[PDB]
Amino acid sequence: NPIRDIQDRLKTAKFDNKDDMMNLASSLYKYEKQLMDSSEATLCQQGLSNRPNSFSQLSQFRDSDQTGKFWQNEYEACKNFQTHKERRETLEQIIRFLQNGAEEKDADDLLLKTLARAYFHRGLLYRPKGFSVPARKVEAMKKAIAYCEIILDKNEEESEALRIWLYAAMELRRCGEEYPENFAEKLFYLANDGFISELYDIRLFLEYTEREEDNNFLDMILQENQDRERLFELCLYKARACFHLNQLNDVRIYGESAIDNAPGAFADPFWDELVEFIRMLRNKKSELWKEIAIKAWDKCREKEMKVGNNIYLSWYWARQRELYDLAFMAQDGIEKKTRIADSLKSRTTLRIQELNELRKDAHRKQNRRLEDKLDRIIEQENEARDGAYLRRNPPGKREEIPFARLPQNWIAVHFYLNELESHEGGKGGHALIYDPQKAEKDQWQDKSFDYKELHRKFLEWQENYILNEEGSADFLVTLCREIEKAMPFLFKSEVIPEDRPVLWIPHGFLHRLPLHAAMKSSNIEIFWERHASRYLPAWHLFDPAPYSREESSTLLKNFEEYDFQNLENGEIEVYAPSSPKKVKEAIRENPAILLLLCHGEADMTNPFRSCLKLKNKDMTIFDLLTVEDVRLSGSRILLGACESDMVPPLEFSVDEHLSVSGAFLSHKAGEIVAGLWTVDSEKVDECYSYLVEEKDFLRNLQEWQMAETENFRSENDSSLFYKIAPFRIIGFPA
Amino acid sequence: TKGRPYITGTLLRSAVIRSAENLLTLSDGKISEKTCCPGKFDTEDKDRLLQLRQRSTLRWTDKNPCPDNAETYCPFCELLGRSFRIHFGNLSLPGKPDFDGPKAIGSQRVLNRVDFKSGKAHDFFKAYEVDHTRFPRFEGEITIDNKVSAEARKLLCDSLKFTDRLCGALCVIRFDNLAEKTAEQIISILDDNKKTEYTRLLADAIRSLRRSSKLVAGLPKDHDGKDDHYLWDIGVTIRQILTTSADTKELKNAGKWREFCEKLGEALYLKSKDMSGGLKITRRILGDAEFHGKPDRLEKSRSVSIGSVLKETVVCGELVAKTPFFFGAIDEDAKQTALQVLLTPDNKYRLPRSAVRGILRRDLQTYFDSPCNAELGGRPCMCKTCRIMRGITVMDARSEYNAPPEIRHRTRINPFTGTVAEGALFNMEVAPEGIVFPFQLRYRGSEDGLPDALKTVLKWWAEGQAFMSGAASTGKGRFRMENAKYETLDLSDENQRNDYLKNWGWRDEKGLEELKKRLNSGLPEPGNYRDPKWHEINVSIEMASPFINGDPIRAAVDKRGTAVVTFVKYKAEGEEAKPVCAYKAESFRGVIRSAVARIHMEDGVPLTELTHSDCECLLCQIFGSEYEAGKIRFEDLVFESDPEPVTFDHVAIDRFTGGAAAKKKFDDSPLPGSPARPLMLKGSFWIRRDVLEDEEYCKALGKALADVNNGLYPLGGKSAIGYGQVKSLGIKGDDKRISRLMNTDVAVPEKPKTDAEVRIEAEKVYYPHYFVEPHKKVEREEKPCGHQKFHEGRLTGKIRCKLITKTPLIVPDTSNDDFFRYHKSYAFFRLHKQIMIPGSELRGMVSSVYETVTNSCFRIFDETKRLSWRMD
Amino acid sequence: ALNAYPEKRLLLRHPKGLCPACRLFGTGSYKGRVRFGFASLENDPEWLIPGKNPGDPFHGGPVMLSLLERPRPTWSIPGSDNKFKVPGRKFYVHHHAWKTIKDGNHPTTGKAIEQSPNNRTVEALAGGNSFSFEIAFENLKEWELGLLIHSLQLEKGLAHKLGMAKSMGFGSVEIDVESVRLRKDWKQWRNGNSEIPNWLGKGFAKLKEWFRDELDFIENLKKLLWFPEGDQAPRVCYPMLRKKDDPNGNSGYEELKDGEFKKEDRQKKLTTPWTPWASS
RNA sequence: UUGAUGUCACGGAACCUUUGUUGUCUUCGACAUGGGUA
Ligand SMILES: [Zn+2]
Ligand SMILES: [Zn+2]
Ligand SMILES: [Zn+2]
Repeated sequence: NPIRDIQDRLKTAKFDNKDDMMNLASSLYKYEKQLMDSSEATLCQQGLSNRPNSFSQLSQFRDSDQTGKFWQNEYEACKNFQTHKERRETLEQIIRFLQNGAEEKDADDLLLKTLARAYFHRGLLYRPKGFSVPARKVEAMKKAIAYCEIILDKNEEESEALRIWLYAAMELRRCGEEYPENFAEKLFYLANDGFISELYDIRLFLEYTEREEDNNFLDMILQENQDRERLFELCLYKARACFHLNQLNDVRIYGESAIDNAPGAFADPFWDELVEFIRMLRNKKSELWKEIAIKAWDKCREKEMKVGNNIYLSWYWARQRELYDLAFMAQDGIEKKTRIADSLKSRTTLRIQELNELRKDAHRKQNRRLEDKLDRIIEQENEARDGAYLRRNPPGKREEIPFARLPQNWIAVHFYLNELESHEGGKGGHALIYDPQKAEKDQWQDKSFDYKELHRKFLEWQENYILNEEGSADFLVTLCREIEKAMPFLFKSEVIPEDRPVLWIPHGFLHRLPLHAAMKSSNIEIFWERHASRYLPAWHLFDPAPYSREESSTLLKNFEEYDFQNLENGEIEVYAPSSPKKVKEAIRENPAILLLLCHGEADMTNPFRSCLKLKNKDMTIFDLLTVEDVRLSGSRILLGACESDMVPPLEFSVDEHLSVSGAFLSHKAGEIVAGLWTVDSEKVDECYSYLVEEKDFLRNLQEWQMAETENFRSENDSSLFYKIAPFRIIGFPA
Repeated sequence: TKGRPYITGTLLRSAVIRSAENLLTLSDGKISEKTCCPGKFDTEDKDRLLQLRQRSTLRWTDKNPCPDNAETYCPFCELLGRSFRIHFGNLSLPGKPDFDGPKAIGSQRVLNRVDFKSGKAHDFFKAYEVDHTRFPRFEGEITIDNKVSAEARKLLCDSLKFTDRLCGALCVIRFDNLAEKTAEQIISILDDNKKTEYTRLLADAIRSLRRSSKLVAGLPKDHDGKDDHYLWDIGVTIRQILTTSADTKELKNAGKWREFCEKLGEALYLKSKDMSGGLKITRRILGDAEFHGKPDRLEKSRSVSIGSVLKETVVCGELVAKTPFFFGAIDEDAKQTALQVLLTPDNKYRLPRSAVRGILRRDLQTYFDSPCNAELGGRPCMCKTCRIMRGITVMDARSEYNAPPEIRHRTRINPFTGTVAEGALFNMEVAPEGIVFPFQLRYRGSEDGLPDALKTVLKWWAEGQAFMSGAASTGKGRFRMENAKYETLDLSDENQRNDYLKNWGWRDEKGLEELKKRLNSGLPEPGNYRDPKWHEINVSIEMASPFINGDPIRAAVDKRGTAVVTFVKYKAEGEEAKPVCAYKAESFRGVIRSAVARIHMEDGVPLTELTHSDCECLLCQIFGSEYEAGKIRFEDLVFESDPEPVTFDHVAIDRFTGGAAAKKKFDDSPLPGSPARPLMLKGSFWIRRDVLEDEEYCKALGKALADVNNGLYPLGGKSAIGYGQVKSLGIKGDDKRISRLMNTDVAVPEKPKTDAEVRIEAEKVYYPHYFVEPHKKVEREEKPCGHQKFHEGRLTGKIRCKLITKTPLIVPDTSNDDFFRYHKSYAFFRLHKQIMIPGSELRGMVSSVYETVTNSCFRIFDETKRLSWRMD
Repeated sequence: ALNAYPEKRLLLRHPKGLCPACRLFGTGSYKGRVRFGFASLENDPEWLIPGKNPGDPFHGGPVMLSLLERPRPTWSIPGSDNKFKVPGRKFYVHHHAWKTIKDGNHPTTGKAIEQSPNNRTVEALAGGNSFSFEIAFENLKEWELGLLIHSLQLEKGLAHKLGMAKSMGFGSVEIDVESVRLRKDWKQWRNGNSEIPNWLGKGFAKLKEWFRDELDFIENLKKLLWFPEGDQAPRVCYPMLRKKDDPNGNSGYEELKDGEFKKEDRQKKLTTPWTPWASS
C-alpha cells in the first residue's frame, strides 16, 4: 500500500534529517503517481491514522519543502525490464512527468540528467515505419542534447552530462544526420575526465583518437578483460585500437573473432560499426579489409528465412547492400564473385512493419511454423535496439549448387550491379560469363560495364510505358539498342560462342530488360537471331527436372477484353471465367501445359500481397506459395498480362520484386513463358498457340521471334517489335 | 521580425515554364508557324543550382535542342532564357506596407503526413498561411527584351493564363486590458473569500459566455431566486463585474465580447494550474516530429510524352457537414482548450485544401487497395494514386457561419473505481453540423472524363461517406457532397482551348458563375464501381427512464439554477445555431469500448487492466490505440421527438437527526423518460467492412452489445437513482453479422414471520421516533471490489420488487408548490402523467436499513455542526 | 493548508477503509454496486381524499398537514457533558395518526388544523397502492445480496417508512421481491429465485462472524420497523411545550424534563424502542 | 526582396488514443428569551 508506506514514513521522520525527508517525499511522490494511473492501487480507500499528528507532520513537510532522486530510481527500474515494450512504456511516463521540472529555471541537474537520459533511451526504441529514419528518433536525440547543454553551460566538464551528450550525437550520425556543432569540443573534455572501462564508452575514446591521434587511451583499451557479455564489441574495439598501433596481425585476429561472435540481429549497432571498420580500412588503403569484408559477408548471408521452396525472406538492414558491394570488390576469384552476387538474388527483403503483415497472413492460414519464425525475427530485431546501451546480448545455412552442373553446350551469364563501385565513378555493372567447354583457367570471364545510361534509358521507357503503353514502342527500341551499347560483348564470338544457348541470371533492374532482344546496328541484328535464351531469377534455383509425362492442357482464362480464337477452340480445356478455387484445382492435377490469362494487382510495399485478379476473388502471391498438394514438376506454364501487372514500377536499380513466375518456380515448374511488359492479346493467341502445338519452347520461341522479325525487318516499325520482344522463357528444364 | 511578404520571380518563372510545356504538347510543339525544341535542361555544374528538376520534362518532338551557340532559338528556348531576355521580377504587396512580424499577416499551421496503413501521423511540417481575403494581390513586372519574337510572347502570355496555382493557392495572373484587470479582480475575490477550488470551473464557464453577452443577464440564481449563487455571488461580486463588463461600450461588439471571454478564461485557467502542488503531467508530449522533405540531387533526367489529348473536368457542388467536424489546429498561446478547430482570421470555419487532398489520396489508395510507399523526394511516384493526385485540384473553402465553437469536455474513467481518473479532464473545440462548404474539384488528364477511381470516390462522397476531418472515432467529420454538377472541357480542341485561356479557366468567382451554367447536374457513373470501406450501422435505443448526459459548464451558466444539466449541441442552419439534446459520441463510445474490454482477456488479464499503450489486444484492434487508428466510428445519438428537461431535487437525510443535512444543492435536470413515454435514442455508428467480415471481431462486438441490450451498461450519469437504463438496443445494416448474438420460473420464497414483539397499551402515549444504538465495531475493508470485470464468485443481475403502501403515502411533486391554489401545496410525484416513485427516494430508504443491519457508518451526518444549550 | 496536495484526502478517510454500506452503495471515490429504478404505479390510483372533479380519477383530494418542524439534537444530547453522546440512528414508528389528519384535527391536541404559511397541503395516495421497480446489482458477494434482499423484504409484520410526514403516520410501505435474474455470462441469464434462501443464510452468517451473538441493534431496529397488528392503534405524538397547552391533560415538554425525561436518564428513554412518555 | 538552360511541395489529412463519471430518501418538535429578587 502506498498509503501504508506514507504512514510508516510519518512514524519515524526527522525534518532536520535529510534521509528521512527523502523517504517521506518518495512515499508521497509514489502515492500521487499511482493515482494518476488508473492502477489497482487506486482501490485503496483507507486513510492515515492519528489525524492530528499526521496533519502536523504533513503540514511541516510542505513548508519545509527532491524530485530528481525519486525519478532517478524510476529510471533504474526501466533498465532492468526484459522486454522493449516494458521499457518503452515506462520511458513514456518518466518523460511526461519530468517535463514540468525541466521548464523551471531552478532545475536540479539530477532532474535534467534523468530526463535527457530518458529521451536518449526512448530515441533508441523508436521502431521504423518506412524507408526514412524515424523523425521522432531524431527529435528525441536532439532533445537529450538540449537538456545536457543546459547542464554543460553551467559546468563544461560534467562527467555524466558529457556522456549523454556524446551518446546522442553518435546516434544522430547513425541516423544519417551530421554531428552537432560542438562534437569536437565535447569529445575533448571527456578525454580530460579520464578513461571509463565500459564498452559503451570505449567507442567514444576511439572517436577521440581518430580526431586527435592521441595514443594514451589505446593501451588501456587493449588491456580490457574478455569475460563480458558483449564480447564481439570488445574484439572490434581492440581491432580498431590495434590498427592505430600497427599491430596488423592482431587486427586480423581480433577482427575475425568479432565476426565469429557477431550478434544475430542487424538492429544491433555492431553491424554498422563493423561496416564502418571496413570502410575505414579500405579508405586507408590497408589490404586487410578484404579478409574482414569477405568474412563479414560470409556470416551475414545466413540471416534469412525460408518461405516455402526456393523463396527466401530477409529483413531490412540499411547497410547490407554496401557490405555485399565491399565483399564483391574484395574477392578476386570470378567464381567466388558469382557466389556473392547470387546470394542476393531471388530473396525478398521486408521491413519490420511488413514482417508484421506477413506474420498476420501466416496466422490467418494457420501456418504456425512460419508465424513462429517471423515472431523470433520481429522480437530479436526490436530487442537489439538498446542492447548495446543496456549491455545485453540475447542468443540456417543452404547448400551451394555447383557451376559444373550446367550442360556443356550452354553459356551462363550472371549479372551483378555494384552500387558502391558505380557511385565511386567505376563500372558498377559486371557480367560473369561461364563457359563449361573452355579450360578451367579460362572458363570464367568478368566483363565490366557502366549501367548509368542503361538505367536511365529503362526509366524513360518505363514512364512513357506507364503513361501511354504501346506508344512507348520507340523508347523500347532505343532501350534495346542501349543494352548492346552497354554490353557489346554479347555480340562477340570470343566472349560468347556462336550458336550456343545463353542462360541469363540478371540482377536488379536487369530482370525487367529484354536481354534476348538487344539490337546492334543500316541493317539491324537482334540477339535472338544468334542464340536461344533462358532466364533464371538466381543460380541457386537451378534444379533441372524431366517434363511431365502426363499429357493435358489447361487454359484458366479471366480476361474478358479479348477472346483468344486459336487457344480457346482446340484440344486445350478452357475453364473461363477463372476463380481461385478453379486455379487451385488445376494446379493439383499436374498439367503438361497450363495457361493462366488474367490481370493482376501489384503491392509496392509487400510483394507477398500482390494478387491475381480472378472471378469474384483475388489470389495473392502468398496464396499461391501456400497451396497444399501441389504437383507442377516439369509443367510448362504460360502467363498472360498478370506477370507484368504484379510487378511495381522500379525505384532503385538493385531492387527485385517477386511475381507469379517466382511463385510457380517455387512449385518446381519446368518452364514459364511470360512477357516483360503488357502483351498484346492477339499476339498472345498466336505465340502461345505455336508453343503448345510444337511443345519445344526454347526452339519454338526463337523461331517465332525470327518469323515475326522478318515482318519487322521490312518496315522497321517499333510497333511490331513492341509485341514480340516481351516474351521470354523462365526456368531451366532438364 | 518587422517586414513584409513577397514572391520571387524565380518561383513564377518556374510555373510559367511548366505551363509552356503543357501548352506545347497540346499544339504539338507549334506556336503559330514556328516549331519548338524540347529545350535544354542539363547543366554540368549541378552544384551551383539550388534545386534540380526531379519531374520528367514533357516531350512533343524527337529533335535535338537548339545548339548552345546558335544564331536563332525557338520560342520555347527563348522563354527559358537560352537566348536577360525575359526577366521576372519579385511580386510584392501594393504600396510596400510593413508589419510587426510574420504573425501580423498569417498564422503557422502544422501540416502532417498520415501513414496510410496505421491511420496515424508519424511526422509533420509547418507553414505560414496568409489569408487571401486580407492580402489578395501581389504585383510585379516581367521584363521582355525587344529581340524576343512574337511567338515567344504569345507562348508566355498563354502560359500566364494557363498557370492556375502558385505558393500553394489557386490564382489568376493578369497582365496589362479589461480581461487582464478583470482577471485580477476575480482572482483577488476568489483568494480573499477562500474560494479557489472554483478557479477552473469559473474559467470554463466564463469562456462559454463568448457565444453572446446576453448570457450574463441570465446567469442562474440560488434555489431561492436571489443573487446568492455559490459562483457568481462569491464577492462587488463576480456577477456584477461580469454585468459591468457586458454593459461596457467597448465590449458591446460581439467580436470584442468574444475576445474578452477568451482572454478572461485563459487568464483564470493559468492561475488554476498554478494552485496545485503535486505531480504535474504534460499530456501533449513526445509530439514533435517535424520532418522536411529532401529532394534528390542525383536524379536521372527523363523526357516523357503524355500525348495531345487533354480534358479538364470541373466538378462543382457542396460539402455539407452531417456531423460535428474537427480540423485540428492548436494555437500555442491558448492553453485552456486541449483541442482546437481551424478557423479563418475572421472566425469563419474552414475546410482546407490540405485536408481535402489528404482524404482524396487516402480514398484513391482505398479504391485501388494499394498503399503508396513513396518517400519525400526524388522523381514523382508513378502509382495510380499519385498520377491521379497530380491531375487533381481542390479549392480551399470557408463557411458563412461564424459562431464560436462549442467546447466538449471529455474524461477518462478509472475502471477499477468506476469514477473519473485522477486529473483526466480535457477540452476540445467542435465545429457544428449543418455547415455548408462550397466544393469545386477539377481533374486534368488524358482520360475520357474522370478516372474510374475518381468516379467511385466522388460517388462515395455523394452517398455521405466523405470522412474528411480528425476525431473520426468519435463521429467527427462526415460530409455529403450535394448539388454535384460537372462538365468536361476539351483542351485538345484549339477553339475550346483558346476559350479556356481567355477566361482563366473560369476559376475566379465571376468566371465561375458563367461556368456553372454550362455544368450538367449529377456525376459521371463509374464503369467499375467498388463498395466503400465503411458501412453504416443504425442503432435504436429505448429508455423507459430519465436520462442525463452531465454538462457541468452549462449547469453553471444556464438560467435554470440546477446543479446538473444534460448535454446539448447546436446545429448550424445558415448562420443560426439550433440547440438539441444528444447523447455524446464520446460517452457512447466509452460505454461500448468498456463493454468489450470487461469481458475479454489477453493472456489471462482483463483488457481493462491493460495500459493499451504499445498494445495490440482485441480492444486496440477494433477501437484503435495511440499507434493505430480505430476501425469503428460512433456518432452522436439524438432523441426522437423533442423531450424537454424536467427538474428533480434531492436532499440527503442525516442518519441521527432524521432531517435534511446541510449540503450543497445537487438537483438535476434530466430528460424525462417513463414506461408509458419511453425515450427514443437513435443514431448510427460506422464499421469498416474488413472488421465486419471478421468472425472474431463481429463476435466481440456482439457480446458487448448483448450486455448493453440486457441493461448492464446504463447511459449517462446518475445510474444509481434510476437514470439511463436501457430497455433494448437494436442494430440494423450489418446483414445480422453482429445482431445474431444479441438475443425455469421458480417462485420467490415467502418472507419469514417476524419474531419482534412490541407490547402497546391503549392508555399510553408513545414518542414518534426512537434511536437504534449501534454496535461499537464497524467492519471496514481497505479495498472494495473493482469494477474492471465481472469477478468470478460474485453475482450480477436484477431484482424485481413490488412496493405496496400500508398507510397513506406522500411523495410530493416539488416542481409546483402552489398546486391546490404562503401556504404551499404539492401534488403526488408523477412523470408524463404517470404516478411514480423516483429511485433516489427508494435508494435512500433502503440504504438506511442496510447501514443499520450491517452496523455500517452514519453515511450522512453533519459532523461540523456545533451544539449550543442555554444556561439556567 | 494542504489544499494543493493529494494527501489531503487521506486525512478525511478512515484508516481501515470502507464500511459494508460504503462498498455496496459507494462513495464519491468508489462507485456503488447497486442501481435503484423509478417505481411505477401498477393500477388506477386510490386516493386518500376524493378529488374535486369526479370525472378524472387520476387526481386526489387535498389534505392539510400539521406543522413539520426541524429535528432538535439538543433534545437527544441534553447537555455539554461528555457523557452525552449521539444516541444512534432515528427511525419513525408506524401508527395511524394520519386518520386524525384526514379529519382535519391536530394529532397531539385533537383541535382543528388551521391553514398557516408554515404547514402544507398534499395529495396523498391511500393505502393499498402497488408500485413496480427493479434493482440492478453487479459484483456482489452472496452475503451482500442476501442482506440486501433482507433489507428490502424485511419480514412479515415489518415495514419501511417512505416520504413526507413520517411522524404523522404517513409512509408505511412493504416491499416484496418477486424475481431475481442473474447474468451467468454475456449470452445466458438464469433465474435465481431458488437460491434466495442460501443468500439469506450467508448474510446472517456474515453478521454472526462480525458481532458473534451481540446483535442488539438488529432487535431494536426490528421493533422500530414493527407494524401495528389488528385491533392495535398506538397513540403516537409529540407533547406540547406545556401541560396547559394540551387539552388531553397529558404532560408537556416542560413537565417531562423535570421528570422521567430528565437529562440524566433521557438518552436511555430515547434509545429504548416504544417507550411511553405519558400514561392516560 | 528572386536569378534564370532544371522547384512533382495541389509530394505530406495535426492525424492517432480517454464515458463528466461518482456519492446523498424534498426530509422534519421542542423551545425561544435574560435576568429579577435581596
Ligand atoms: Zn530550341
Ligand atoms: Zn505513389
Ligand atoms: Zn490493447
